[PDB]
Amino acid sequence: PQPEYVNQPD
Amino acid sequence: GSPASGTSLSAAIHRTQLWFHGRISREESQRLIGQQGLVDGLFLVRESQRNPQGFVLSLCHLQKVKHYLILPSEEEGRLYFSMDDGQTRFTDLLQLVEFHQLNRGILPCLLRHCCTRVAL
Repeated sequence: PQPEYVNQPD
Repeated sequence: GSPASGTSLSAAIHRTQLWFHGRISREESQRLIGQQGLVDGLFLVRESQRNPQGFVLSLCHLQKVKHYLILPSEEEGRLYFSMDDGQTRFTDLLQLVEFHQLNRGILPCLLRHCCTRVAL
């Protein structure tokens, strides 16, 4: 979508 | 939403050899911690000073490193996180300790892990 992170882009 | 505030701050309360950190540019983090040539077992525990309720478990796979941060110790459970395609938003610490031998390390690789090679 836009962010990055993990589990989800956050 | 969530991401709205936050500018420039610094906080690192440690009294031992703790391997916990706050806001570390995960993007640039893999540039530094992704220099280790070990297996998908070199993990770290830091998150963000931007995400009020944000904790991430960082890995060191044999290609790169990652950051799993989405949900911390909530009142609906405990450590609420997983992976790029997982759903383990439950306990961690206690599980990590014992399961350290055979837990859910990185997505589809060496799930086994120990520590990281940066500070000590």
